[PDB]
Amino acid sequence: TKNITDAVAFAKSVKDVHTLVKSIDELAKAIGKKIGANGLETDADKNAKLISGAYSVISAVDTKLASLEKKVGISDDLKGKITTVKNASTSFLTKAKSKTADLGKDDVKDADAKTAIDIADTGAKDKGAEELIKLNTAIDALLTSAEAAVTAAINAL
Amino acid sequence: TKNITDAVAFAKSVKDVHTLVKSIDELAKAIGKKIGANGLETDADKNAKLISGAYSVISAVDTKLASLEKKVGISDDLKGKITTVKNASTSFLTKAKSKTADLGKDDVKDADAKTAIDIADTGAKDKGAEELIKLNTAIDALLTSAEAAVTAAINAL
Repeated sequence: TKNITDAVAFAKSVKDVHTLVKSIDELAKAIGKKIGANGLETDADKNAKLISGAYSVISAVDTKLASLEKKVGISDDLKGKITTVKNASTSFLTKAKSKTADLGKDDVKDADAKTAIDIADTGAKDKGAEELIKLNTAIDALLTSAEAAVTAAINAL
Repeated sequence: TKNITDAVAFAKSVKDVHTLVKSIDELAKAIGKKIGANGLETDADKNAKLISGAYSVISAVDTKLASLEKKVGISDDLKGKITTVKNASTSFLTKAKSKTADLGKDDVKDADAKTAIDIADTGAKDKGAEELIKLNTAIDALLTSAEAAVTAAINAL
């Protein structure tokens, strides 16, 4: 019974991180948008604080992965997939910090906000978006492995 | 023995929406903060875009709950719980839109941002915060019931 409990718990933790990573796509939809009377309305630039929000969500992700890496009884293969995810979140944070002049200024234009947190935009991804793409790829893989472990434990019952 | 596969799939969806609601707490940490060379550093006001980010996330929570209501095999008891959460997310959005003059302006101050997306706010929660608190209370309940159902399926096998 402890086997299914450990698989479920691990999957819950990975699902949590996966959602937070995908949540950044919801933040990117707010770039150059203000809360209007009927929902989000176009109101360009001044995106610094929104990028700060994304930065905080990815910091939470990094902290959660730091905790996951130290979990006992985890297979070396799973531990490695977690590291690939944590390398990506660490990269995003380091890159953003290095781009403070462009991301922390009083008027961060829409295009520049996209180079940080918009993976779908057809522009440059030189202020964190490239790292965010890798983070997405990495978390998708860890979620798949975590969900497969849940199914295998459910099979053994 | 169908219960277990469909109970895992439901708890997955509730966990997704749950993490999204808690993600607002992470966005609240970025209020009056810019991305500095060593992480988030103090730089007050100009929070409009961050609140828009939080709006986008709760908008995603509302849509996912709407989809969850139309789910197959969803009993009446559970549907009532889902509806209680959606009413709360809808209320947050309505309140945010109605406060567009305070939340979509050029300089949303730290205190005004907290009245919208900070549940710990010792001030007035008059621009979305109270609605977000009730949303938090409702989603915790739905996740508790979804995670209990998961445990009942496992114990049955």
